[PDB]
Amino acid sequence: DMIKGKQGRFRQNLLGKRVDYSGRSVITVGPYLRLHQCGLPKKMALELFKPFIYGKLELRGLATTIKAAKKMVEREEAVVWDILDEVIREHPVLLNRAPTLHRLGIQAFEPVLIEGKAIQLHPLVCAAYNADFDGDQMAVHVPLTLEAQLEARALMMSTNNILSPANGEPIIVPSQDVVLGLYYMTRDCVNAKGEGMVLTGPKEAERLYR
Amino acid sequence: AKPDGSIIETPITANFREGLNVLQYFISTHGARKGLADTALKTANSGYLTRRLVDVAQDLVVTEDDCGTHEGIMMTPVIEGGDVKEPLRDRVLGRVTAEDVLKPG
Amino acid sequence: YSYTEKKRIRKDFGKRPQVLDVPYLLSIQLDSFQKFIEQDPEGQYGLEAAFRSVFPIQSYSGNSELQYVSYRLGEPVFDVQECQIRGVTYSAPLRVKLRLVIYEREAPEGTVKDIKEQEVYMGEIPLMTDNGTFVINGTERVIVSQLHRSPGVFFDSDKGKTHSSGKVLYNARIIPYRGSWLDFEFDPKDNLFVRIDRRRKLPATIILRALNYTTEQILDLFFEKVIFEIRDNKLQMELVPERLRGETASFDIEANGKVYVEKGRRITARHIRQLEKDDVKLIEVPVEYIAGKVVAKDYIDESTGELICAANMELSLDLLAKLSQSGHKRIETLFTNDLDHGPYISETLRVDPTNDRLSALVEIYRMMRPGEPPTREAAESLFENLFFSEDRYDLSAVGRMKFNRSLLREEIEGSGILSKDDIIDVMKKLIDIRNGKGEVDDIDHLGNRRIRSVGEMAENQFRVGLVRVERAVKERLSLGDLDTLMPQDMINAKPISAAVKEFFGSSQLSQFMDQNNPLSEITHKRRISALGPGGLTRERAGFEVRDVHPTHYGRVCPIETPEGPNIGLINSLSVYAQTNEYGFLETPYRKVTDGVVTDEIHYLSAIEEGNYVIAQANSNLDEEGHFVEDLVTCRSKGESSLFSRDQVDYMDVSTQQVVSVGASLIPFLEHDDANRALMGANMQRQAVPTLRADKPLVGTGMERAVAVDSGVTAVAKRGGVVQYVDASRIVIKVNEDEMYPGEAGIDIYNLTKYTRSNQNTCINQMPCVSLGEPVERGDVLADGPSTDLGELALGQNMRVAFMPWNGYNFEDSILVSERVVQEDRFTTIHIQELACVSRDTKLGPEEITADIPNVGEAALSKLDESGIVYIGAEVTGGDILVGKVTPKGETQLTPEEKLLRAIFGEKASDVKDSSLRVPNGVSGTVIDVQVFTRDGVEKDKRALEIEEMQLKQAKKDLSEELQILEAGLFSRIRAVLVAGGVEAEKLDKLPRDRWLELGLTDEEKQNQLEQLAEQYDELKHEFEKKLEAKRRKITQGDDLAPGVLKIVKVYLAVKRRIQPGDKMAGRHGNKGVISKINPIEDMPYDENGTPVDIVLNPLGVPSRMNIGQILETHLGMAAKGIGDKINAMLKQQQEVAKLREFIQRAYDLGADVRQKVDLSTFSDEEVMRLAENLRKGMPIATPVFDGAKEAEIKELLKLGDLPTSGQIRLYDGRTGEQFERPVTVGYMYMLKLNHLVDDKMHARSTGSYSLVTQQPLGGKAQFGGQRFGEMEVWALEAYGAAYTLQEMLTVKSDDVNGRTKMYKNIVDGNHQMEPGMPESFNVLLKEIRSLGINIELEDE
DNA sequence: GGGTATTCGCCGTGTACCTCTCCTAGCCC
DNA sequence: GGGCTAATGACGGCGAATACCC
RNA sequence: CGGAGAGGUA
Repeated sequence: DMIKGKQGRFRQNLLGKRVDYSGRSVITVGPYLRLHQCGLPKKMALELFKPFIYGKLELRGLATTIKAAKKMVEREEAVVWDILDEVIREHPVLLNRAPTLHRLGIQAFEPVLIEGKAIQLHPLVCAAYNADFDGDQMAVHVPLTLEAQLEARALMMSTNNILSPANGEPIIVPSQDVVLGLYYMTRDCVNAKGEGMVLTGPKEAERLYR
Repeated sequence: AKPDGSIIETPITANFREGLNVLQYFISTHGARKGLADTALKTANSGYLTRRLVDVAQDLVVTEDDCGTHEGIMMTPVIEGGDVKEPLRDRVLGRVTAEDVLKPG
Repeated sequence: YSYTEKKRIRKDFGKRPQVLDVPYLLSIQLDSFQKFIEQDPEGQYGLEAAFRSVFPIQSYSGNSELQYVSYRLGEPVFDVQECQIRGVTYSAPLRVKLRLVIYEREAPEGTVKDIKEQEVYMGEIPLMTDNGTFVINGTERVIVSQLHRSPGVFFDSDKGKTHSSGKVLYNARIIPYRGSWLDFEFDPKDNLFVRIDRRRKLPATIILRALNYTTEQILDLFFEKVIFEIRDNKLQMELVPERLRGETASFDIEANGKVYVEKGRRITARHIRQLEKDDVKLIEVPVEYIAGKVVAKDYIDESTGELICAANMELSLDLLAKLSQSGHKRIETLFTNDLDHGPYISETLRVDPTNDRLSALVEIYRMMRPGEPPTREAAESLFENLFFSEDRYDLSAVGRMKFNRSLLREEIEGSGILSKDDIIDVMKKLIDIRNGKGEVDDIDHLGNRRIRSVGEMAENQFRVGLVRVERAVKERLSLGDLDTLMPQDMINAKPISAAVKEFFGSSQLSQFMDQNNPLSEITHKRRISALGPGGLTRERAGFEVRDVHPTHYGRVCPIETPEGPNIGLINSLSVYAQTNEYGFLETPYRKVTDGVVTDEIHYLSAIEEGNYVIAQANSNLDEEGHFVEDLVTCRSKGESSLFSRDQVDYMDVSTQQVVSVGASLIPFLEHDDANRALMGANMQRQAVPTLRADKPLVGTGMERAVAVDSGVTAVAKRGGVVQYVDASRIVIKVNEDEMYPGEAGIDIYNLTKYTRSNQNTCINQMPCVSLGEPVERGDVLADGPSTDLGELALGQNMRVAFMPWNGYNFEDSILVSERVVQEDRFTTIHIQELACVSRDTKLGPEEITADIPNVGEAALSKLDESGIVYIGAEVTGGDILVGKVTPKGETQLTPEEKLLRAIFGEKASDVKDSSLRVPNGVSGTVIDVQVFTRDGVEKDKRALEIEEMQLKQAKKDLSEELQILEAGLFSRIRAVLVAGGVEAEKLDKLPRDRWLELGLTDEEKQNQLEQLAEQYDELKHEFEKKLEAKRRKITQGDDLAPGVLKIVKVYLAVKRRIQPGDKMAGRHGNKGVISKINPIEDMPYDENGTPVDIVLNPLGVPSRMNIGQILETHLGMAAKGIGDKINAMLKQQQEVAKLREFIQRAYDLGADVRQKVDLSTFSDEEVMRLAENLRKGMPIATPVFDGAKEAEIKELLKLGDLPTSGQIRLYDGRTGEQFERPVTVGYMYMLKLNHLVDDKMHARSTGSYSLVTQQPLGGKAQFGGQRFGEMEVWALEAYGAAYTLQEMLTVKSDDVNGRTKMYKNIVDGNHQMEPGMPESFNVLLKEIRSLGINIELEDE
């Protein structure tokens, strides 16, 4: 009976494989992040990359031991912000929805350190995640070795995963707000200020509308 | 629909911009409750179905580029009755022919 | 009217006069517990019924019988409040008078001795707060009322017994109130089987054999005898026209000598009528039909008695000759064939292998009790136990009543046990159903399910306790002394106490008070759970019972239920719904006489509603209650219809009588999606009290009822004038007409101030009244949490604009102005409990001390001399609160530990640190310190100080009462002493108390002076003894577990502000998180330059159907516009006449609306205060399905001088250009749900480690990692993602050495991992190898 | 003939967490 | 004390174990 | 803390 418990070999499936270097938080929309970016709270980053931050701090000589690094990070000095920017310059992170019902349910992003306490998810990706913004909480993980990071960059990131792995075709389609904006702006009227004239490329179109 | 899943003789003749009578909202509540229970049960059963399908299909990996198998399947646009439900254009995309197609003439 | 009302009138738009006010919304709990605990002069629910059923108790021999006399409830040791603050239960002792009488042994009974144990103590039962709540361990616990099928007959359709076949079967289950279930089911072959409980079926007639019945008796009970006459060839039949329609034509029916109905056809009604008018009674029938008949009784020989025909076997020509020769002219057979009780019982008897009582009893005894070689005596005993025990097989009155109705008996009640008549009747009705003319009981019909509230369950648990004590006392009386002994020598409080305590502490219906919201409380106490001990299972589909039956109309709320795995199993009681005496629910309905709807109400039951026809609550009535409509919408069975105005039986009392209190508050409920309004109601409850209570400008009018009925509102018990107002106490000088004989003096309302609710949400009461303010009975003295001026105030009113502002509102995400954070609104206080208990250990009892080893002065500097942190100190996660130390009686340790403590410089002592530090992740300010110290432990300084504060409170209350008493006494002695000569002059210069030393003329006046002197002395003595009693109450030892010495509870207060991620949701089903705190000047602003507090995605409205929030926005815009106008006039200091006329106009707005206007209020001061409370908008009361029309809203917009479309053009404070079209701006009531972003963040890289399964788990100082479930592994698998699976499974999940070395590598400055030998693989390899199985490592 | 067509016991349980309880037991020294 | 110590108001599947028409 | 029982949320 110790050969097999539920759901099977204990250490390879349920239960329950909770893993470190991960976090979980409710999600907000950031409409300024680029498609390969996710907005991640500064405290979340600070506590997700403490070992990397310690390594950098002792690398710059700013700390002489792990105790000094602990004090240095907990004192929230302005120096650790540069350290965290360095360790997060391009270190990506993996966001997974609580139920993953298709391949895109987990995707990588480049984290941008933000104020707040929620994960600013790319607005155009949440449709692929089959998520919403109703208090539902996303989960972050950090692929923390080089080779996992590259596995994330080449494959996990939303840029390289834009078509549905179910029927092809983009899964990154504008869903509800940006589509409204475009439908409004591209509509036509039969009479309005600025009707009928000729303009030198869209140069003058932008100039005259603005 | 009503309890037992049959359509009511009198529809919900009221909008949301206009008001809803008490009995109308009562009747409408049946559908919402039915839908929510359906949602929960379908979530559970979909999880189970994903599990069984993954278990049956997981040991399958593309490992060779070409086996030279000129065998294949007839692959046609599905048409029911007079209406063409799906175009062969959609299906053919992303496949590899098992023979060299000719012109219809 | 009401004084609290006249302070702030919430304008109503209801148009139908409200006959019958909203009843007390906790009536269910109060009714249940009063029925349970009151005295009963008869056998009725409660302790009286339990005792009368269990008692008297008789010895096996000795005539030593214990007789019940009376029960009295012991006065509780504590009131509700100090039960809360001491962590004990609110319990009243139970004392019962019992007389043990011993007669002569043995003679005609006459007592030899009687010993009367008066008020024997067999347990102290919990008592209810009068707010439908039970304090169990110092916490508010509620007995969630259960909805369970009523005892009685249960006619259902068996659809799973078909086993891949049609013709769904029938079943009839007898469910006793207690005892053994009974089951009569069919089979696909029309055979009737009996299952006692679930045990394997037997033929039904076996019970009849055990019930002393012969085959002939069984056949006589069910089948009607068919008479066959021995005369002429082929014999004759006494033709019966009532047997020609229950059978087919399988014989020649003749009339006047000619066969009118030939064999082969189907007999029609026309054929029967023509035969009857032909007047033929004896018909020539073929002998084959005679053979096909099955005889109903045995027939033997007339001389030798040899059996030739026996009951329930078919006839034959040989048997015909045998009966003819033995002597027979009449033959009585069965009336068989489908229709009219077909031969199902005959088939059962053919299946039944028994024909006599003993064999049936043997079989039943063996199948109830497997093996166990049967004894007919044991079988008889078991059968009597199962269906004729008067002490453990009960149907109760409700079961008997439902049973008789299911059998449609003319009886109304009867025996609580089962009888042969009951079983034969239920079989008859089941056979009738099988015949296709009976009814199948609806499984979910509320006329077939009943409410078991707290009282019934409590008395059932007390009955079980009485059963255990009864067994004990029955053993003792027979075993015990025949001489005098005391009746308390065999009564133990342990069984009853344990049963009752378990029920009220850990039953699946004793739930913690869902206490973060007065709505939350008042709907939790009205919760109706289909689950429970005797109810459904959490997993139940159940699709019909999850779904709403059409009999829930006005009994439970169809639209309020949790969205989890138990939707529909957990209902909430309607507003007007209540429980009948039996337990079934009823709804009030106005009686409609002939065309007049009387204000008289009848509480129609669930089944009563079925027979009657009820008009809709939206009928329009003029005159004295006549419909303006000759055709009116009605409901007869659950479906709508249009019926004549003179054919309706009853009317819904209110338009809102079909929603819960949670759903009733949602405004414009008639504009939301039912599902979306369901989310809205579920989010009503989850609102958390903000920093201030803010009325909703758009409401329903039930806010006052909910606020008052819930106990969070200090309601004035007795009317009077407020003598004293303070932040903690309210002192009412009661009106003398409501004063009691003697002097009850003042009424003191102590207010709960910053006490942790069960959801860690701060509850406190703000005194809304001021000095000298008159109050009458039933008005608010102090607003509770989430309550303003006696109005339920769940959330706060925000300025809202609906437009997708720069994509920061994507799905439902909500953008908030920085102004909201400025105003500190939506700011919430939260209270933590960090319970630090001192323990008694084998190495030394733990001590709470201020001197802690190996800590600095900073940690000690926040503590007093007693080791408990100062009240009011600002602390953060990690700081020491309670200086707990455990005497380290074990000084011997491993050399490694000693070397480590020597090298690291840590202190070495014979006591180890155990202090409770602030958990990492919480902070705040300490507001309460509670010390629980049971007798035998010294009272430290903090305990002494809290005792002194409590004594000061009690002393102040008693001293104010003493003040009023001695004021009256000294006034009357002054009046006496002034009379009887000139004595007032020195009386004025003498102190008030020094009038007892001044002389008086020796008369009756002097006698009265002396008498009042003794009165003053007696009142003084009453004062000191009351103070002493309070000191005993506050000083006595806590009810603490013996292993525990003291309890030190510290309360942490955090004031959480709204911020990105907070699921701050609307009332109508609106959802969303705080998107971003964009600055005040970036907010859109109107021409006036007024920014907008909230920007909502307009995408959520046209998809989720909840356009109710848009109507709320427009109406709130109008209301706040009226508020702006009135505020401008206040700043303009307009004439009081101007305010009066404008407010009268505002309230007069709308047609057929009854709200009534000034001047009936006070001319100036009341009008001034009303305007001052109205300067932030008109609170608008909108009945859910009887509310405001769009035209009325636009009228209010005109009166506010704001746009008629509710749309005004903003300017983007970012750019500063008006948007191309005007947008919708208004005021929306928004709720901050308890899902706070601080409660949802948790992230880690290291921290807690578990055993067995090495993975981060447990704790809240650093919570564990995320469950990387198999779905996530599968998502990685579908991608070419391989390695990340390896790290998330191997190197950062389980392997401790790998995690340590890999963390070391990262700290070294390089992201390093090497596959090598997977540790889990090696473990499993050794594990398989130990099985004598070698695993080869062959490479492909 | 023989395949349904019943009866006769065991057992499994979407996703994640928040709180709570409950965990081989018999027993001779 | 303690150190040893060998079912019914879930639901569905499923093999074993019976149940039955021609 | 290893796995079962219960409420709530998503």
